[PDB]
Amino acid sequence: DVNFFDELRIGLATAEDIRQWSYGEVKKPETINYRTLKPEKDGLFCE
Amino acid sequence: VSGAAAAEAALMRALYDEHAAVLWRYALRLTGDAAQAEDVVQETLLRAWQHPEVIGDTARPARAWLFTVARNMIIDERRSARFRNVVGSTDQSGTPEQSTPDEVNAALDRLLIADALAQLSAEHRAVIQRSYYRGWSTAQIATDLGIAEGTVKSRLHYAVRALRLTLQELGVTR
Amino acid sequence: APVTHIWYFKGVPSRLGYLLDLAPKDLEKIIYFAAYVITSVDEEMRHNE
Amino acid sequence: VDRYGEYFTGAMGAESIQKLIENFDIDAEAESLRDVIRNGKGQKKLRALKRLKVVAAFQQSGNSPMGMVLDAVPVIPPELRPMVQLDGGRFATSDLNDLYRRVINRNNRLKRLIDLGAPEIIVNNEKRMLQESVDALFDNGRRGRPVTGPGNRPLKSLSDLLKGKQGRFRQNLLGKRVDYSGRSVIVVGPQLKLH
DNA sequence: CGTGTCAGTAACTGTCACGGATGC
DNA sequence: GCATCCGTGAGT
Repeated sequence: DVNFFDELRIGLATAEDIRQWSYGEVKKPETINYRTLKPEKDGLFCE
Repeated sequence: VSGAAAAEAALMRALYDEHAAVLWRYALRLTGDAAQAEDVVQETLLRAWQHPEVIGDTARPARAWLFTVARNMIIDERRSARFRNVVGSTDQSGTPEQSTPDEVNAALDRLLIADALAQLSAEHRAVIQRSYYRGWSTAQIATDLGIAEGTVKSRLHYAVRALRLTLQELGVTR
Repeated sequence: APVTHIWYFKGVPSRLGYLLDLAPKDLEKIIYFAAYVITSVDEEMRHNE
Repeated sequence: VDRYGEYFTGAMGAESIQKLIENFDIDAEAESLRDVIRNGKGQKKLRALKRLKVVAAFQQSGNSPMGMVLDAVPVIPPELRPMVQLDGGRFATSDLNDLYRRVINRNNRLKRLIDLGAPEIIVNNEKRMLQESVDALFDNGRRGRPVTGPGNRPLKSLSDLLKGKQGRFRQNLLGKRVDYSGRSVIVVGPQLKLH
């Protein structure tokens, strides 16, 4: 990973680009389990 | 007909206008968070839409049912899920930021391991890097290298002790 | 339900208001469910009836 | 709608603006602004110049302005919004987590309302709160009163990670803490040479 | 789970210069 | 057409 690249481009992120980035949808609002410290499935910390 | 279905929405809109803004302040005093009070209000009015017995009798007070439902909503929110988490915010001051130690010891150990690996035969070096660096099983290395099972076992057994010999000659702590 | 980016609505100057020639307060009434807005109207059918 | 519903179509909220952006001629409006520019009416000409500045950007770039209305919101990786455990047994999570969680809660409630065929009043009042939640996630406090946390403290939004001296730029890009560095009290040294 | 007399934030302005889009 | 108000900034 060299450090010579000319331009840095910024632009509007399409709602389709958001799905292109995402590795899955965050369905449930839960975070983790407050005993096993394991994150709940489809939560904000889903593995 | 089609007007009977619109009458129900027109019925909901009136109880909105007459009770939602008053229930919001109640839930707000019970919680202290406005964005949560709005959620409470919406869920309460949803349950109102789902219960025709509460919307049936106009001669019976309906605001009180809403207040009781909101109270039993907030008292529920006040249990286990809130109990543990609600306490701290990382953005808020007074919380220690997560720190990770430096890799100095690991880097020095890796350097010494590589040095001791250089002074091994190609076979032993190619065996220990397939059991500890690649984490394969005893039979997987045997299948890969095209050798026997006990062959891999003996090669590991000797190469470990050869690394120990090379390290103890340089004063590596036990 | 679709949502609007607050950077282009509330951020001055309103980019959406500049694109659609809509006033900032009118946009504020539209987005947060205070006033309906006409998306389309069949003018020829209105003339024929 | 009860009378002449066959003749027009109207909508509310953000979906209406989405449809308006869809029913919009970029080139036509750009040239219509240039028409006003060609006739020197300063008072009403500056206000058209500033609109052309925005419209021509969507014209030339080949990028649709539809991106100003979102159908899906991205979620920052968890290690940039970490939830730590405290020595008292309890936990402490970034405000971004609370904002994302409020967004998720209201969105799932809206899904329920859509499935149940709930009255339009409830569905619209729910979409409004979803709009406010996304606005708080991106820049809490920009419109109206900010979302207060425990203790009347305003929650830090995603844009708050880049603002001012405490933002990412002036705090972790312009100035960084470096290794191989020390600090101590200074003392005069007349014996020492200039170098 | 069902919930039906009533029931009202906290906090706070003791910043300000300055420019330009916003609005009567 | 102009007065208003909002949003921007204010040492390491």
